[PDB]
Amino acid sequence: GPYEATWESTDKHNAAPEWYRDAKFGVYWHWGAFTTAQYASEWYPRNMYEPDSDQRKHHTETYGPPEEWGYENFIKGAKDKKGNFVQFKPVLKSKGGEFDPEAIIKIVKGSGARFAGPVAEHHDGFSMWDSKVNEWNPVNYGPKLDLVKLWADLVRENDMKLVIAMHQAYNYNGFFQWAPKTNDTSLQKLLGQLPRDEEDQLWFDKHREMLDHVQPDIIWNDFSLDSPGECGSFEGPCAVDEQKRLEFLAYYFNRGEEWGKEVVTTYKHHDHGFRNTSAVDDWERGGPSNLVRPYWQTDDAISASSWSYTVGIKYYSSKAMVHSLLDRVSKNGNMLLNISPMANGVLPEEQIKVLNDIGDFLSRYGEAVYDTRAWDIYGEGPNQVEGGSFTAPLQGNSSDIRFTRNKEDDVLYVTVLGWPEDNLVSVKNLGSNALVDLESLKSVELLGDKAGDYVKVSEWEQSKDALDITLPSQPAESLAYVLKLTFDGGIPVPQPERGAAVFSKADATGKGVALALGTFDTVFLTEAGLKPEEIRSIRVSDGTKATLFSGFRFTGESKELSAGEHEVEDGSVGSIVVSKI
Ligand SMILES: *[C@@H]1O[C@H](CO)[C@@H](O[C@@H]2O[C@H](CO)[C@@H](O[C@@H]3O[C@H](CO[C@H]4O[C@H](CO)[C@@H](O)[C@H](O)[C@@H]4O)[C@@H](O)[C@H](O[C@H]4O[C@H](CO)[C@@H](O)[C@H](O)[C@@H]4O[C@H]4O[C@H](CO)[C@@H](O)[C@H](O)[C@@H]4O[C@H]4O[C@H](CO)[C@@H](O)[C@H](O)[C@@H]4O)[C@@H]3O)[C@H](O)[C@H]2NC(C)=O)[C@H](O)[C@H]1NC(C)=O
Ligand SMILES: *[C@@H]1O[C@H](CO)[C@@H](O[C@@H]2O[C@H](CO)[C@@H](O[C@@H]3O[C@H](CO)[C@@H](O)[C@H](O[C@H]4O[C@H](CO)[C@@H](O)[C@H](O)[C@@H]4O[C@H]4O[C@H](CO)[C@@H](O)[C@H](O)[C@@H]4O[C@H]4O[C@H](CO)[C@@H](O)[C@H](O)[C@@H]4O)[C@@H]3O)[C@H](O)[C@H]2NC(C)=O)[C@H](O)[C@H]1NC(C)=O
Ligand SMILES: *[C@@H]1O[C@H](CO)[C@@H](O)[C@H](O)[C@H]1NC(C)=O
Ligand SMILES: *[C@@H]1O[C@H](CO)[C@@H](O)[C@H](O)[C@H]1NC(C)=O
Ligand code: NA
Repeated sequence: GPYEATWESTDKHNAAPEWYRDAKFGVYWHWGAFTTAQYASEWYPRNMYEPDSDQRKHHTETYGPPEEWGYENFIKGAKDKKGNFVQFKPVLKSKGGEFDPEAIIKIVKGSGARFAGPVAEHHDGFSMWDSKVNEWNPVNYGPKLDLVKLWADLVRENDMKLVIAMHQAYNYNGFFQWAPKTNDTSLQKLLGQLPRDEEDQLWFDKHREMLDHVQPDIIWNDFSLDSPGECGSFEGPCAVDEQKRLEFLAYYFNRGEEWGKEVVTTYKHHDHGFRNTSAVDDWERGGPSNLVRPYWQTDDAISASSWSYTVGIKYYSSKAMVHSLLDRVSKNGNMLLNISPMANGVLPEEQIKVLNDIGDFLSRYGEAVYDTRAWDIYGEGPNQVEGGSFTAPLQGNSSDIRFTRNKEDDVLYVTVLGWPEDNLVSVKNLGSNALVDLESLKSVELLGDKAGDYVKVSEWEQSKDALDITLPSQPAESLAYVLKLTFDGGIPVPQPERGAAVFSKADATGKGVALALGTFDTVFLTEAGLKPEEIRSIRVSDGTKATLFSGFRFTGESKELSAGEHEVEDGSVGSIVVSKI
């Protein structure tokens, strides 16, 4: 194929194709031999060995000292301290068991997911397809099933794109640091104890074999691709050999071409292992606090605990999952939601309810979500994501709105995260302070009880503070409500309270992009719809300054502009920093 194992060659791959930007919502599942103990988290295989840990205590009391009853026993099977046989060994419903993958995929489809799939290999060294390069797999041991193939075939049968999650870098970069050393070369492969060159080759060989086996539309990667300092006390680079990363990218992108498919690979945002030229950044739980470009995604989980099922696990609400999805989508990302089947393969009813409720929202209000794109301002209101460390998912109310818009850029969806008791929705960024002319606002409609229903909104006034919209009779109850605002000739460009707006014509008219406080490089401005060479004017808000750079990313000649309107020379700007005075 055309791709070579170099950064320059693989940079040319289109990171986020249109189908992926259209998709918005997907589902995957942390289910595997790491679930067998149903204790603590999916990191149980690592922590069962940790000195003085609660997981080691539990393991020692339940199974045996981890030096005698090692993690491999969950895969190969062994009796616990009370004499019960323990093994990851799901039994198909068609064979009289409880594992019903077909039912689970129907539930996932019903949730409105447009991409779905398994964790194919976590950190624990267990490849869940029929693997020749890794004997530690569920065809050789346990259920005698190619779980990844089973899932993939069902995902395709149900008209969803296939995502496969792979976490096999941390396996040999410290996950198993507390496991006993072994001279058994098979056990070394499970526990990441092979020579590092062999481990680096195996990282690639696992990817290669898996992706040829099931032809994934998305390959999702966890950390330790190149994330120095992130592997705790283990002495090592917290990384995969650079050559092997490049060989993976070229191999996958070449197979995509061969298959006639636009494929995607993701990596953790903070990780340096891939580049945002050809791979999609995957943000930490909660996502970014702001609207980020280029297109990105984030993972989340129903569980209020672990990513893998544990006894006593608690869950978040349907409302929080839906409001979180809206928030991510408004900020120019997708949300990949993790679910957590029990070790026997059963999906708990609380999780099914959440998925049903998300699907009930998306089947009704999908117009405001699927196939849309971010506006230049993601939303308004008091309830926000802080970013950084996660605590609990976003839950908004009638005070909060999130924006999305259509591809034609003449329809703005205003989604309010609760029913206003005062029957009023006030959109600040469409008020007069926002310097917005509403002459072109042709209609305002409330989306109704079923998709394709619209209830006309008759009364609205534009104040200084906001477009003040009076709502009609409340439709059937839902977790959020959607207003559809149709303009002729395009949505107006708002002036942020503190911020700026750039324009393609010299007098603050034409195509434009609103900017918050922050840093906006050539990629940002281009994706937002105005290549910076085409900027010919800028309006800087009161209390704000803008610094223009000739360079792509805040280098080169610079110029500072205070509050007001300014003309810009064609081709003079590459990037912009917008700051509070
Ligand atoms: C996708 O991946 C790519 C590749 O990894 C990512 O690209 C990286 O992006 C980084 C963030 O933009 C960028 O880093 C910036 O580089 C600037 C240029 O650096 C080079 O030139 C300077 C000058 O010769 C050298 O000193 C420097 O060593 C480099 O060689 C730096 O100037 C940037 O530093 C400033 O910003 C950071 C915040 O990011 C601050 O911590 C830092 O203190 C600097 O602060 C000033 O400028 C910023 C404007 O960015 C202001 O916000 C801030 O208030 C500071 O203001 C003072 O100075 C400015 C003049 O600079 C002045 O006008 C102002 O009034 C203040 O006095 C920063 O380090 C990487 O270079 C870039 N890497 C590559 C390979 O391209 C990309 O982000 C990824 N995309 C996404 C979406 O994640
Ligand atoms: C005090 O403050 C100062 C100033 O802030 C600190 O200095 C900074 O220190 C950084 C860390 O050393 C330094 O970054 C390094 O810069 C070099 C030169 O550009 C760069 O090569 C380094 O990148 C490698 O190493 C990091 C791990 O730190 C990896 O994440 C990265 O992938 C690179 O790994 C490659 O090189 C390694 C050898 O260095 C190999 O071991 C590794 O396998 C890998 O090799 C492959 O890739 C190569 C291409 O990347 C390829 O050629 C090769 O063949 C292989 O394929 C790292 O970024 C900053 O430059 C430095 N800043 C300044 C201004 O000096 C200092 O740390 C502070 N002190 C303390 C105590 O904190
Ligand atoms: C593993 O092999 C090495 C190399 O021969 C040897 O030094 C070590 O003692 C062996 N481990 C055990 C537990 O015997
Ligand atoms: C919505 O949330 C905000 C922020 O917590 C709060 O100020 C407001 O009173 C809430 N509205 C209702 C109706 O509870
Ligand atoms: Na690209």
